[PDB]
Amino acid sequence: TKCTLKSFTVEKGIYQTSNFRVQPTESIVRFPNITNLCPFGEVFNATRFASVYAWNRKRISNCVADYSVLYNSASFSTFKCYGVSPTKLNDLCFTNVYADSFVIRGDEVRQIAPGQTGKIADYNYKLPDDFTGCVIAWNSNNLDSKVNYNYLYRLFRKSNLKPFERDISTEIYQAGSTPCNGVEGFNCYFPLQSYGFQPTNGVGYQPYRVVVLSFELLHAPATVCGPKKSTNLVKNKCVNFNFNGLTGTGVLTESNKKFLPFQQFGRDIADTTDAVRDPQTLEILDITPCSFGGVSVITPGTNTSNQVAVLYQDVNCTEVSNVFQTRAGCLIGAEHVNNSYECDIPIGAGICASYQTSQSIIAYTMSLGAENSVAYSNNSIAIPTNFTISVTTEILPVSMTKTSVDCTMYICG
Amino acid sequence: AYTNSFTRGVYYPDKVFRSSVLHSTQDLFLPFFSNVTWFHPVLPFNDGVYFASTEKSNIIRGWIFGTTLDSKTQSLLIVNNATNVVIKVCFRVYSNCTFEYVSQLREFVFKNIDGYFKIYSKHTPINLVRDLPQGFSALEPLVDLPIGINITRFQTLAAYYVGYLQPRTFLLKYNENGTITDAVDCALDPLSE
Amino acid sequence: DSTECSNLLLQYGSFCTQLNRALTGIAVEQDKNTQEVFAQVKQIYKTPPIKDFGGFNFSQILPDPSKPSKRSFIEDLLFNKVTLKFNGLTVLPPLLTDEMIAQYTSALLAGTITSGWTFGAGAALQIPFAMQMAYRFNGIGVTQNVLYENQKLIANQFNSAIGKIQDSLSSTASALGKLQDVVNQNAQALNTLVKQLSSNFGAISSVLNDILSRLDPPEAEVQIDRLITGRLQSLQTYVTQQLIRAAEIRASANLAATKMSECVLGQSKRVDFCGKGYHLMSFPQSAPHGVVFLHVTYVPAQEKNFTTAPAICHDGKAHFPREGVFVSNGTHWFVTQRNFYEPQIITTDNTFVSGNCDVVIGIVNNTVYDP
Amino acid sequence: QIDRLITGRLQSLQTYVTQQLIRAAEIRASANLAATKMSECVLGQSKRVDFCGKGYHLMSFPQSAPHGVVFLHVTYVPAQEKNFTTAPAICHDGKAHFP
Amino acid sequence: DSTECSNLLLQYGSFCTQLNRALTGIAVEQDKNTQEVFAQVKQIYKTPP
Ligand SMILES: *[C@@]1(O)O[C@H](CO)[C@]2(O[C@@]3(O[C@H](CO)[C@@]4(O[C@]5(O[C@H](CO)[C@@H](O)[C@]6(O[C@@]7(O[C@H](CO)[C@@H](O)[C@H](O)[C@@H]7O)O6)[C@@H]5O)O4)[C@H](O)[C@H]3NC(C)=O)O2)[C@H](O)[C@H]1NC(C)=O
Ligand SMILES: *[C@@]1(O)O[C@H](CO)[C@]2(O[C@@]3(O[C@H](CO)[C@@]4(O[C@]5(O[C@H](CO)[C@@H](O)[C@]6(O[C@@]7(O[C@H](CO)[C@@H](O)[C@H](O)[C@@H]7O)O6)[C@@H]5O)O4)[C@H](O)[C@H]3NC(C)=O)O2)[C@H](O)[C@H]1NC(C)=O
Ligand SMILES: CC(=O)N[C@@H]1[C@@H](O)[C@H](O[C@]2(O)O[C@H](CO)[C@]3(O[C@@]4(O[C@H](CO)[C@@H](O)[C@H](O)[C@@H]4O)O3)[C@H](O)[C@H]2NC(C)=O)[C@@H](CO)O[C@H]1O
Ligand SMILES: CC(=O)N[C@H]1[C@H](O)O[C@H](CO)[C@]2(O[C@@]3(O[C@H](CO)[C@]4(O[C@@]5(O[C@H](CO)[C@@H](O)[C@H](O)[C@@H]5O)O4)[C@H](O)[C@H]3NC(C)=O)O2)[C@@H]1O
Ligand SMILES: *[C@@]1(O)O[C@H](CO)[C@]2(O[C@@]3(O[C@H](CO)[C@@H](O)[C@H](O)[C@H]3NC(C)=O)O2)[C@H](O)[C@H]1NC(C)=O
Ligand SMILES: CC(=O)N[C@H]1[C@H](O)O[C@H](CO)[C@]2(O[C@@]3(O[C@H](CO)[C@@H](O)[C@H](O)[C@H]3NC(C)=O)O2)[C@@H]1O
Ligand SMILES: CC(=O)N[C@H]1[C@H](O)O[C@H](CO)[C@]2(O[C@@]3(O[C@H](CO)[C@@H](O)[C@H](O)[C@H]3NC(C)=O)O2)[C@@H]1O
Ligand SMILES: CC(=O)N[C@H]1[C@H](O)O[C@H](CO)[C@]2(O[C@@]3(O[C@H](CO)[C@@H](O)[C@H](O)[C@H]3NC(C)=O)O2)[C@@H]1O
Ligand SMILES: CC(=O)N[C@H]1[C@H](O)O[C@H](CO)[C@]2(O[C@@]3(O[C@H](CO)[C@@H](O)[C@H](O)[C@H]3NC(C)=O)O2)[C@@H]1O
Ligand SMILES: CC(=O)N[C@H]1[C@H](O)O[C@H](CO)[C@]2(O[C@@]3(O[C@H](CO)[C@@H](O)[C@H](O)[C@H]3NC(C)=O)O2)[C@@H]1O
Ligand SMILES: CC(=O)N[C@H]1[C@H](O)O[C@H](CO)[C@]2(O[C@@]3(O[C@H](CO)[C@@H](O)[C@H](O)[C@H]3NC(C)=O)O2)[C@@H]1O
Ligand SMILES: *[C@@]1(O)O[C@H](CO)[C@@H](O)[C@H](O)[C@H]1NC(C)=O
Ligand SMILES: *[C@@]1(O)O[C@H](CO)[C@@H](O)[C@H](O)[C@H]1NC(C)=O
Ligand SMILES: CC(=O)N[C@@H]1[C@@H](O)[C@H](O)[C@@H](CO)O[C@H]1O
Ligand SMILES: CC(=O)N[C@@H]1[C@@H](O)[C@H](O)[C@@H](CO)O[C@H]1O
Repeated sequence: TKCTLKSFTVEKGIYQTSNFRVQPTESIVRFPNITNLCPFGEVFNATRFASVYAWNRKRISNCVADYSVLYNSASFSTFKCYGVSPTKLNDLCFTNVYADSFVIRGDEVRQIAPGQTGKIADYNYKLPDDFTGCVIAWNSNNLDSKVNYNYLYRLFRKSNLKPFERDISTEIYQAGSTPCNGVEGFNCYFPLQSYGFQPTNGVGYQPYRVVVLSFELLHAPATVCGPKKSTNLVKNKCVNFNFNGLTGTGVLTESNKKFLPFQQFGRDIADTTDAVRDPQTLEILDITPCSFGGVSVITPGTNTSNQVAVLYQDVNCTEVSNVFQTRAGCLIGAEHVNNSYECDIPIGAGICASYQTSQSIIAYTMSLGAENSVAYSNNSIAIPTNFTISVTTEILPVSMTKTSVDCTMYICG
Repeated sequence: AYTNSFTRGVYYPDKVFRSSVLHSTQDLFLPFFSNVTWFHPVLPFNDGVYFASTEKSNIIRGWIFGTTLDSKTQSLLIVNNATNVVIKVCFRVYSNCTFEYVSQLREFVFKNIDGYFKIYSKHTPINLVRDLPQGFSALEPLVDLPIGINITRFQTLAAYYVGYLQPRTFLLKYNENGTITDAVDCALDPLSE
Repeated sequence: DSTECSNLLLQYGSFCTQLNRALTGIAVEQDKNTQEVFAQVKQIYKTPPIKDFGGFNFSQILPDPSKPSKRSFIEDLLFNKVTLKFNGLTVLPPLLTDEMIAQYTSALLAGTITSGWTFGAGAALQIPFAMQMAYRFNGIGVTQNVLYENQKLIANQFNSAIGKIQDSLSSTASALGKLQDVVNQNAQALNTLVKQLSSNFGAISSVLNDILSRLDPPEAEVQIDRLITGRLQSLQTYVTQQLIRAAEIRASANLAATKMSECVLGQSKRVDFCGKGYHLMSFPQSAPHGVVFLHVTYVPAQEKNFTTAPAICHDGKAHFPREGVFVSNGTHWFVTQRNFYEPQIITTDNTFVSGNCDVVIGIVNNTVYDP
Repeated sequence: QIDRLITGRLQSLQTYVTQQLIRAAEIRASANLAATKMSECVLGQSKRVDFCGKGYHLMSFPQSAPHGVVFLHVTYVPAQEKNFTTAPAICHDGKAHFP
Repeated sequence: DSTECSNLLLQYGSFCTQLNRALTGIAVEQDKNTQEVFAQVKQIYKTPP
């Protein structure tokens, strides 16, 4: 109070020294059950894959994708992502998600990347230069090699494939001047070969299953978003909370108000969130702003003593010598008395505090005045037999200081 | 064969809940006392549309929404069926599938906002036939699909009223429960103004 | 509770200590208003156990112990007539509780009933209520015998007049217009102040966490600055509205204090200050945010035409009325008090003699009986 | 930069002059009350109760203060009351006598 | 009477409504002032001819 009054001596009175707000603890977040999940399982654990010339594309839509299952798995040889962070898209959404799966061999996995050339990159599967997505591959010798699957790849093509183009035509490739008649011959070759996936092949010659996730993020609606962590709730404790994207700080409590089956969160008046239903358990809670109020000291004046009695306004002080609850707040450091005296320092709610003897600050319900019942009767009169003349002082302000402010010299100078 | 749209034809604007308070909402609504075109075919979709139908034998089936409906561009094809209601972006009536959804007076409100299709429905114990009595009801049981096209056709496959929503503010009174007991139309009348 | 906004606000200056100082000033001014209006009684006066106030009936305006609030019937009616913690807004409770104000008014009412106006001057000196009403009739110009001869009728009129107030308050709606208007104005101000938060104020979004989240701090600073300046402007507007309205209510509270003093504590000769008609007495009742005065006034009725004369010319000298007015019913001349027709024989005792006949114009010959 | 400074200093000067106007209105109310007291309590004797001191007003004197005025109100306060039996009238010879 | 300005003004909030309400309050107060000062007589009185 000496600080906020800019003095080393403060007079007898009650001064609002500061404000006090209970700080929130253990913030909580909640989001509805993850009932619908994205079909990455039927893409990655598909019993049969597809030849690289006829690569399979799976469109991912209207689902929540938990990409952590992909990068937390320890059964991948390569997980190269371009222009996107797989560890950072579990709180991200995409306007479009594609999943391309096929089978190649070891030394050809390096071709599934932007700006590559070769049999696979030019005639089977081409990625764009500005590719945004991940290239995931793993050895599949235990599945695609026996001593009965038949995987194919394209040998020739009259022009290189555009990015994400797919050619499945089995027409005879014309390499020379003479035109083939849909039949193989001189300067005429069938465009597809089979892979020679033998279990005893070298590592670079064994089959590798490849999945290519590609993403798009335009200023357009999105339907593929990852999962959202959720935690348990609390009661009667000022907490920062996140309910279905709505952030707020308060004490959550049980509420008798019933929502309607469609209403999520409610506002009593003045566009202030007052109730909210949790998405998991489908239960309504009332939000109350956790206790806050001005803290004001009561001091009898410095020269009298240095004692003070703190008053935390409108705070039921179950929380931070003798702690006395009053209808104007909580009083810390002031003894409560039963008798009543004339009001000295106005606390509020019909309660005043004063410094009196040993030498303590006492709070009491102020006395309106002395009580007397003047003796009325239908035939009794009280006549004055004497008098006192009395001079009293009435003080009245009549004027102020005639201040004049030069606008320009004050503003600019 | 027009017929004035009465008070009926108002829906819950958003998900929020309001108890015993009056609110003002600014979005598409069906005007009070606006002569809807009772049909007894072909219907446009300039904007969101209030569709209200009465069938003793439930003859009417789902709505075939379409921007062009020439098989060139994707349709919406709401249909309904004893077991379930099926809606696909792609039976007897026909004309690159993007999305399919299957789930479970007769007020119906359909609108497309920023590519999101919204449906509002209500069931009423009608006692007078061939007139929709002025009364109040609304709900928001909906299915949202991000089409992003401007539908222009209905082709509903035994008479149905059809009215067109307009962007005019309303004042909705809210019950203690949170339901919309009543509403008034701001620009309808100077008294309502 | 946003730290970066806290810093950007800090750099503006001492605006908020100033706003807080203005608001706390009007806050303590309100307590001063209530205490000044009601705390004009030195010591609370208990009313006697048995009510025999000369036929007058004060049961309605006197406190009833049966009620838990311990306030009078009309005060509870007035309380029922009116119909009276979100983000940084707090409403401090008034220093004087409603029960304390009811006790103040009960003390004032018991004092004015039992002791008349003596208790305001000093020690409470008790007079029988009939004799005090006679004092007050002498105050308004009517002689005191008029009350005693008509005491039962006056008691019945006062009782029925108090009864009419109960009907007027209970049935007629919007009787407490001014007080309800005060409550509505304060609710309106707080409500619009809270509504201003949703306003965009020219930034990309109103909600501050969102504007913080999806922009870099250098760019977000500008949008946050727009939000801060708009919200600070709205809060400054609310504070200045409160200051002006508090000035107006202070004027009304000073008027209530003056009426409490000049009408409850004492009889006032200022015409139309307290009621319509010559003022007899007034009683205070505690409304929720104000005081309701019941003004007991004396209004004359059933007037009669008379022929009057300025002076009576008898035996060559002019007799003027001491306190009355000469009136003639057609053949005889009488002296009557102006406010109440009570004729008396013209005598030298009640008519003083000055001058002679010729000077004064309009005088009429008659005989002044000499006792 | 000067624009920001101008706006801030202008807002401060504006709120200062508004608070000065309100304080001046309060002081004008007080000065009108003081003029009424000086006219009704010094230039004469006032019957309106508790306007000038507690008790029946005899007279009053003004004294100059730095920014105001201090009235010394001389009032008559009855004291040493005595009980008596009382009656409104007196019956004598079949006539009522009132004081 | 420019829509582009009015749409920007909508963002500021209820300032115009507040100003209109304050001014209309002053307006009705002026009628109240004249009524309180001059309408002290119940019924119009005519001086005798
Ligand atoms: C009227 O109603 O009230 C006034 C009050 O001012 C009253 O006048 C007071 O009378 C007192 C009684 O005589 C007076 O007290 C004494 O004064 C003499 C001086 O004349 C003084 O020597 C006296 O003290 C001695 O006696 C007392 C008591 O025995 C004792 O305690 C002392 O130690 C000392 O031995 O002292 C008294 O003080 O008292 C007051 O001076 C006097 N006041 C004034 C201002 O003159 O006046 C009226 O008598 C009274 N009238 C009626 C009809 O009741
Ligand atoms: C009031 O109640 O009493 C007085 C007192 O008597 C009354 O005054 C009287 O007024 C008369 C009208 O002026 C007065 O009559 C004349 O006075 C003059 C003045 O001396 C006198 O010369 C006059 O007589 C002549 O004229 C009359 C006709 O007027 C004629 O018959 C005579 O024979 C003669 O030729 O005489 C009148 O006497 O009349 C009275 O003298 C005068 N009385 C006195 C004592 O001065 O004053 C008032 O008239 C009367 N007012 C009312 C309303 O009754
Ligand atoms: C207490 C008492 O008896 N006072 C009377 C007083 O009433 C009376 O003056 C009227 O009282 O004034 C009215 C004016 O409204 C007056 O009446 C007129 O009547 C004619 C037709 O008769 C109408 O055409 C006029 O428009 C007007 O209404 O009535 C007339 O002067 C009085 N009315 C009465 C007596 O009924 C005065 C008269 O001098 O006498 C007082 O003693
Ligand atoms: C949660 C809540 O209060 N919901 C309220 C809903 O929003 O509004 C309706 C209608 O205004 C409200 O319904 C009525 O509530 C009362 C009290 O809860 C209900 O009163 C009881 O009814 C039961 C049987 O239902 C009796 O056994 C009991 O004695 C009470 O009489 O009163 C009343 O029945 C409800 N009306 C119904 C169910 O139609 O509904 C509802 O509270
Ligand atoms: C205080 O002045 O008055 C209290 C009145 O309630 C007093 O509290 C009571 O004290 C008695 C005796 O100790 C107990 O039997 C009661 O249970 C108790 N009641 C309550 C509500 O606390 O309290 C209190 O003792 C008294 N204190 C003093 C110092 O006089
Ligand atoms: C909307 C929804 O599906 N909510 C369920 C959520 O997804 O999963 C929890 C987990 O079981 C679910 O909680 C169960 O709810 C039922 C409803 O009455 C209770 O009977 C169960 O006890 C409860 N079980 C648990 C573990 O919470 O919760 C939600 O219903
Ligand atoms: C002038 C007057 O009314 N005097 C009455 C006084 O005010 O009250 C007493 C009360 O005792 C009154 O005298 C009577 O007292 C008996 C006592 O039992 C009552 O029963 C009588 O009702 C009462 N008389 C009246 C008229 O009330 O004395 C005085 O009369
Ligand atoms: C009489 C009947 O049930 N008719 C069809 C009903 O209206 O809709 C469902 C759509 O789900 C229909 O069944 C589907 O038939 C196709 C074709 O064989 C199957 O691929 C779907 O799995 C199957 N769906 C369901 C839910 O059964 O059935 C009915 O034919
Ligand atoms: C002495 C006396 O009779 N005082 C009455 C007082 O002046 O008015 C109240 C209110 O009417 C009066 O109390 C009511 O009296 C009637 C009898 O006519 C009873 O029926 C009522 O119950 C009673 N109370 C109320 C609240 O009306 O009280 C006093 O009698
Ligand atoms: C026109 C008229 O009747 N005037 C009367 C006047 O207004 O009052 C007096 C005094 O009462 C009145 O005269 C008295 O009337 C009473 C009526 O009861 C008679 O008993 C008296 O005899 C009569 N005369 C007197 C008292 O001298 O006169 C007028 O009649
Ligand atoms: C000035 C004076 O002496 N007044 C008294 C008055 O004349 O009589 C009444 C009743 O006798 C009196 O009031 C009672 O006085 C005694 C003794 O002082 C007290 O004990 C009583 O409490 C008091 N009140 C009663 C009896 O109701 O009152 C006056 O003091
Ligand atoms: C003040 O409270 O204490 C001073 C000693 O520190 C003392 O000199 C001074 O008189 C005191 N003031 C009052 C008003 O008593
Ligand atoms: C207090 O605020 O909280 C206690 C536990 O939460 C409760 O028992 C007590 O009654 C409350 N008191 C008040 C005055 O609110
Ligand atoms: C091996 C198995 O049983 N299931 C796999 C799972 O391990 C893998 O995480 C998932 C990827 O979507 O693909 C499934 O087929
Ligand atoms: C020719 C044509 O429109 N092809 C579209 C393609 O553009 C779109 O990206 C894809 C989304 O599933 O659906 C195809 O039918």
